[PDB]
Amino acid sequence: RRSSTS
Amino acid sequence: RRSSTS
Amino acid sequence: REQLVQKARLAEQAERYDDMAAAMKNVTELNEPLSNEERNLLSVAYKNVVGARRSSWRVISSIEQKTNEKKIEMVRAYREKIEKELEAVCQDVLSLLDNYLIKNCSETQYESKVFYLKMKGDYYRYLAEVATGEKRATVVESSEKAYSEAHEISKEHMQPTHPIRLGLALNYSVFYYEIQNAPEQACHLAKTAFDDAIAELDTLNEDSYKDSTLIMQLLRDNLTLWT
Amino acid sequence: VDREQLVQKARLAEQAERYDDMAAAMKNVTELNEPLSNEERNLLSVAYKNVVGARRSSWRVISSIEQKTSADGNEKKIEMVRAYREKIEKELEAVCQDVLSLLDNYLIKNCSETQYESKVFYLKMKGDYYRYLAEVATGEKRATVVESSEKAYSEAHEISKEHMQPTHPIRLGLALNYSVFYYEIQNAPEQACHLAKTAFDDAIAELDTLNEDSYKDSTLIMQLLRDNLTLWT
Repeated sequence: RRSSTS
Repeated sequence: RRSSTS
Repeated sequence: REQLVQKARLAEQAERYDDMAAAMKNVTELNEPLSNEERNLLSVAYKNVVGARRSSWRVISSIEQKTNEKKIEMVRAYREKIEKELEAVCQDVLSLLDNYLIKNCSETQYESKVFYLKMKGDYYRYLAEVATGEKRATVVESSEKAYSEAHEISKEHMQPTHPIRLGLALNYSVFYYEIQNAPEQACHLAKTAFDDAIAELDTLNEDSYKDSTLIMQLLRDNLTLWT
Repeated sequence: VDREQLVQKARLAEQAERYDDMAAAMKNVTELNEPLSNEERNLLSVAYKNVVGARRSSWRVISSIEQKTSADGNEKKIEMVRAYREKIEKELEAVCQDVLSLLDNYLIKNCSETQYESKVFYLKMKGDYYRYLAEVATGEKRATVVESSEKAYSEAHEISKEHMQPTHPIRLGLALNYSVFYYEIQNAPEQACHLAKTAFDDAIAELDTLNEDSYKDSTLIMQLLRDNLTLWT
């Protein structure tokens, strides 16, 4: 999965 | 809510 | 040629329907008939493009009616910008239809002819949606013509459960209801198509039953909404 | 063509889901050379984030398709997929460079010495868009944009630790994106986890003193932080 950002 | 088309 | 089609499929997967419409427009400009998959790709691409334009236009028109001379002038100018974009998309589709798609239909290719005439009626109806005043008249009449012809052909050479004929009846009834404000004719057409498809509902077998039942439920939903 | 109607047109474009026009209106507002209010700042941020995010989603889809078409070995297919990915990538890079020019020439420059909040906001934006440029860059230009994003993030984080509250959503989002840069861009899980945990703990130390709206705004980014932390294991 991709890291959650703003 | 308007009519449904295809 | 297949590179353009796979580029259109990539654009659809990337939710970039402008590029998809451009690729399918090039494929059409190759002057060769379109397969069922390519026809559906072109239909979906331009439908998504003009639908984004229609959604933006409806939002802007609702805001314009819901609301200072400078702000109102800015809102009207933005609505005009979106109107121009939408009319350009519709004119592009109509030129593709009149120059290549409808013109390359043989006298017996009733399915593709009904498909393209329904597309023509749809995009003339999309023009009439934003048209106001005198200029509206013509773009209504064209939408009535392309539908009417497409009706007769589909009435003569296609089964009532055919999804193309059912979608044509759906959009034609929608035209009669929202463009011409003739709810009696719209309800009559929709109910006739629905009951004709119901009478021969047993003819669908696991291969075309969904594509017909979805349009039949849309017909029923519009009928229950109108009455 | 004045500022009020330009901000109104940005709001219109947002309602009409036309984020290119929204970004254009806010670029004009910024090009007026006057400092942006919090509302105008947030409008510009939302516009350009939506634009770059649409381009990023398209690029992700096409690159994921390319990685499998490469393993399959079809020449013409991989060629077309690569060309389309490069088209979307050039669009993304153009959007990012537009944002970076607006930041360096107008936004960061017009910040007063005591305007630490706007400094942190704009430096976080610079780091974010340089990181977006890094997501698609290969070779020495990748290292260059990585260094640019690193410098922006570090300057923003220093100003934020000195002059901003640990529970402020700007500081929390800056720390979140800085940790994501450490993990996904630098492949440095140690410092990524360290920074994320430090931010989360500094926010926990003062979460009790927040208003309802502040509590919600901070706890959303803290949820993001701890989700990224659990993911990095």
